[PDB]
Amino acid sequence: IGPKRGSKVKILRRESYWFKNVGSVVAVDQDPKTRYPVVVRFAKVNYANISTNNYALDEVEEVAA
Amino acid sequence: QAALYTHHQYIAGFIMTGAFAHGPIFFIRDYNPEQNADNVLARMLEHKEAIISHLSWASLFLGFHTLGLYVHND
Amino acid sequence: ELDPNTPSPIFAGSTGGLLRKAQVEEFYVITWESPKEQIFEMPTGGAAIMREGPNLLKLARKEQCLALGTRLRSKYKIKYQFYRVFPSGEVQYLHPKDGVYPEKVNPGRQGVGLNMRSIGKNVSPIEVKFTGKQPYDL
Amino acid sequence: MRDFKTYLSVAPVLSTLWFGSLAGLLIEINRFFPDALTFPFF
Amino acid sequence: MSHSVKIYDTCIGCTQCVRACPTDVLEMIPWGGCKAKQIASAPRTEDCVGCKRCESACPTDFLSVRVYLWHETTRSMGLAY
Amino acid sequence: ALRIPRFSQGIAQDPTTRRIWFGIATAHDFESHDDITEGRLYQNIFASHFGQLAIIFLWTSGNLFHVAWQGNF
Amino acid sequence: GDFLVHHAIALGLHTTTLILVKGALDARGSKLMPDKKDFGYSFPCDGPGRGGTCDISAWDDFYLAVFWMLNTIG
Amino acid sequence: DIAGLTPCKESKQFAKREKQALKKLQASLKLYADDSAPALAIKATMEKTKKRFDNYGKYGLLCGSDGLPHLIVSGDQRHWGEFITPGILFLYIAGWIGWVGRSYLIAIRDEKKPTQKEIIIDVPLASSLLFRGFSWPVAAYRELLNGELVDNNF
Amino acid sequence: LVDRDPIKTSFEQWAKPGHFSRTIAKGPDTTTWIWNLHADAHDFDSHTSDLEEISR
Ligand code: CLA
Ligand code: CLA
Ligand code: CLA
Ligand code: CLA
Ligand SMILES: CC(=CC=C/C(C)=C/C=C/C=C(C)/C=C/C=C(C)/C=C/C1=C(C)CCCC1(C)C)/C=C/C1=C(C)CCCC1(C)C
Ligand SMILES: CC(=CC=C/C(C)=C/C=C/C=C(C)/C=C/C=C(C)/C=C/C1=C(C)CCCC1(C)C)/C=C/C1=C(C)CCCC1(C)C
Ligand code: SF4
Ligand code: SF4
Ligand code: SF4
Repeated sequence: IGPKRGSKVKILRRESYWFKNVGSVVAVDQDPKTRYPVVVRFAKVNYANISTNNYALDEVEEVAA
Repeated sequence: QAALYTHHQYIAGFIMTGAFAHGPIFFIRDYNPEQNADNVLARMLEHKEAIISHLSWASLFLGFHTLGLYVHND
Repeated sequence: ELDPNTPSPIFAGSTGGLLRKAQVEEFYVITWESPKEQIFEMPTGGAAIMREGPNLLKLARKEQCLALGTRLRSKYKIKYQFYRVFPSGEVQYLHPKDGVYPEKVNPGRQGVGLNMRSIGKNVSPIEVKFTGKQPYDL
Repeated sequence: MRDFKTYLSVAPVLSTLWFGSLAGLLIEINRFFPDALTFPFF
Repeated sequence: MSHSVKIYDTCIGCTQCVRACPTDVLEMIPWGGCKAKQIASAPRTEDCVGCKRCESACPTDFLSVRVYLWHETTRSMGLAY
Repeated sequence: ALRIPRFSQGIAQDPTTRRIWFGIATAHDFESHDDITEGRLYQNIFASHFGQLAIIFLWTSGNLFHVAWQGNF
Repeated sequence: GDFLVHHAIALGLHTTTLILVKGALDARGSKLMPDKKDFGYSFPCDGPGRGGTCDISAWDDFYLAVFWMLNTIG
Repeated sequence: DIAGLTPCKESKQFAKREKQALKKLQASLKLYADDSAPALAIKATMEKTKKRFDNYGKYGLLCGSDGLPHLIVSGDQRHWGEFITPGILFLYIAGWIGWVGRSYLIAIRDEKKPTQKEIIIDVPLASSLLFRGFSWPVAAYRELLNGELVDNNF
Repeated sequence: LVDRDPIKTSFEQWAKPGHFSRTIAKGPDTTTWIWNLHADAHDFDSHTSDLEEISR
């Protein structure tokens, strides 16, 4: 806590169910390393019975900002 | 005169469909999002959820409102 | 057959399994271990017993002979084992090969997962017209 | 016992005490004026 | 393609996730870093039929597979007999 | 287990009956089935519907030919 | 008499086309089937699960269309 | 007046309808109720469709051939409230069905776990957001298009 | 299920999303389970894995 970790993020890929909608996050990755970090989470479910997916900062367009 | 308006009404309807059906094949085998975009064939795709709705809103209205008038009448 | 009678997996009759197309083409068969004399469920509708030998029942087609597991592992046992019989020999060594239990690591074998480009924006439709000179045979 | 900023709940089909009734009072206007097809006003 | 339906996802972890599907899927082939580190989309698929039992469980987050294979053996449909 | 239908290939050695039906209804799908090139295709619809106009005159001919000797005129 | 049929030929090409417009307006894909392509047209069916998925190829909406082209044109 | 004929003040074809047809209603020379206290064709059912005489009110009402009455409503000669009068009425009633649709809804998505409060109903009909509709003077006709549902939220 | 077995309430179960297989009607909202609930309402693979009651 000091910058911004997981406090409000849209999705922008167009495949991901809650795509353009902004729900809440959690333990976003630490290290330099990989390409699929970030958990996100929101109320609304989706086409599977369980929906709580991980997208990745190449993108999260949050966008402003 | 009455088995000749229709073989030209069947067909004609029969077309239209096929018309509408080779312009949903363009979008898959051919078509090319990077080569068409901001471009008015796009936007047509892009601003699509409305397009079916302000279409479906015609039917549902044109639905029960014809059907009030015709049972009521019966 | 009889003059050679080598059995293992008890049954009696049945209009279920194996018929003409398991000679003229391929064969498929499952084998296993077991503790003490126990009555089972069966593919093809029927039902019999066990004890041993090879415990080597032969089966029509291989989706059929792994379902000994989709229940025949809700009835104890590490070991169950199905191969591929021809009308003459091998290549396709079916539960043979390396390790076993689909969910471990020795090697990687095949699979891949990607095509050219990955799941990303294939709003990009079908590209080139199919023409004998640009890497789309995979 | 109910004051200000929403109240107590109610069942699955209280709509069956809302189709039947309310709406039901309306036959009750469709015999007081046993007829329509335009209407005088007040 | 001849069995080409994509169930991929991103975790490709397979614990309380997915196993179901007659033979086809001998995976756990750990790619150099993807959390519970087991990945991809299949092994050698020239063996079994055309499920989507394939997802039904454990994510594909996009599509999920089904029939798309066309070129279709018989061993690849119960009935060659 | 032989090889047959002369254009597709997945279809061509499929041991069932699909072999048949699906033969007689991929015929006219030139764009992308084995035998095709943007050069092939086009022309392969061109001398196709020159096979058109063609069948429209064996229709019209006979239309004017069950009429001229009987069928009052 | 004509102020109805005339509104019920109008509820036809509308409904017929919400489905053709739709049929077309994503042979590309959508939420349930996002990546619905490289074959677009007639891939009829898909696996059970997701919500349960079916006649959701742009052909099977064409397929579905042809009933209202056979109900207007009537 | 317009395409069909004139109202009730005269409509021959219409008259014949009154008369045969209903009155055959009659049709039962007797059928026993000389004094008897049930079988009510007798009183009204006719007379309630009937004492509807050379009066029905008077309504104008155009009446074509066979003299069943047609509805123009083009706002002229007499016929205006055969659509608008009962038209704005349809508008006003609905819209205060869904003004509150967009209400015992936009009042929830908050506080603590609000995930189906709706299969039960918090205030029945809303009975709180209730009158918001008659308590629409102007309302959405401004505050819908400016602010709240504001293009922002668009 | 849960509130509040077993010995400790009379206090009846009116309020707390769901019941009927176990990542049940989930917190997370949906409609399908409203035809669920009526359909298969009577059934027995759920209620309890134990005869007993059902005939009761
Ligand atoms: C409900 C019908 C509607 C009506 C009222 C008509 C009426 C007519 N059609 Mg017709 N037609 C229609 C739909 C209709 N058609 C459709 C949908 C098609 C194409 C799919 C055709 C294709 C067609 C052809 C080629 C011809 C006609 C002809 C005619 C006239 C022949 C007299 C008759 O009794 O037809 C009654 C209607 C029917 C018997 C139902 C249509 C069933 C048949 C004609 C189609 C089956 C053949 C198939 C398309 C081709 C097989 C190829 C094979 C033989 C090698 C008549 C005006 C003939 C003509 O105009 O005079 C020269 C000419 O033969 N039609
Ligand atoms: C006027 C012309 C026109 C032209 C030039 C084409 C051309 C084409 N269409 Mg097409 N189409 C049209 C109108 C046309 N279409 C119309 C009007 C419709 C619906 C209204 C369609 C619906 C359609 C579909 C679904 C498809 C095509 C496809 C195609 C392509 C392959 C053709 C094929 O599959 O036939 C091969 C068919 C046969 C050899 C015969 C089997 C056909 C059956 C269904 C018989 C139909 C009814 C029949 C007359 C009844 C039996 C007769 C009875 C008397 C016994 C080709 C590009 C395919 C495609 O490539 O899209 C990706 C395919 O998807 N079309
Ligand atoms: C009592 C009468 C009769 C009956 C049984 C119905 C029944 C119905 N009408 Mg309807 N209607 C009637 C007379 C009737 N109407 C009359 C006289 C008119 C005016 C000519 C209308 C104009 C009308 C419209 C525009 C619509 C309906 C719709 C409907 C459907 C109900 C949706 C609804 O109201 O939910 C409760 C209301 C809501 C959930 C909110 C919807 C908001 C709507 C009412 C917006 C109004 C704007 C409209 C275009 C007016 C133009 C104003 C403009 C000049 C700025 C329903 C089956 C809708 C439909 O067809 O869908 C199937 C809608 O399209 N009606
Ligand atoms: C006679 C037929 C039956 C009926 C009533 C419908 C009705 C409808 N079809 Mg449909 N359809 C049918 C047969 C029917 N279809 C068949 C046989 C096929 C092909 C196999 C299709 C293929 C088809 C397609 C592809 C589509 C439709 C769509 C529609 C809807 C279009 C909107 C509309 O017309 O107004 C609305 C509806 C009506 C006027 C019908 C009455 C509905 C209300 C008034 C019910 C009455 C309430 C009653 C009092 C309460 C009773 C319920 C209970 C409590 C007892 C409508 C619901 C389209 C759609 O989804 O629109 C958005 C589109 O998807 N249909
Ligand atoms: C001129 C006109 C018109 C019109 C109208 C119109 C003008 C109409 C149109 C129509 C068209 C159409 C209806 C079309 C359709 C189609 C489509 C829409 C398509 C689509 C698609 C798809 C699906 C995708 C892509 C591809 C395509 C494009 C194919 C008229 C005129 C007139 C009148 C009447 C009045 C009086 C005067 C006059 C002068 C006499
Ligand atoms: C107010 C009102 C009303 C009403 C009534 C109403 C208001 C009705 C409505 C109803 C509704 C409905 C009936 C709906 C339905 C729905 C549906 C039908 C759907 C379907 C679907 C879906 C869900 C989606 C898609 C799919 C499907 C199609 C399945 C009115 C009143 C009146 C009258 C009497 C007359 C005159 C005028 C007035 C005076 C004004
Ligand atoms: S998404 Fe499916 S099978 Fe794919 S990686 Fe996970 S569980 Fe493995
Ligand atoms: S999904 Fe496909 S590959 Fe997987 S099991 Fe089913 S058929 Fe086999
Ligand atoms: S459900 Fe649909 S898809 Fe699934 S099997 Fe049946 S048909 Fe096929």
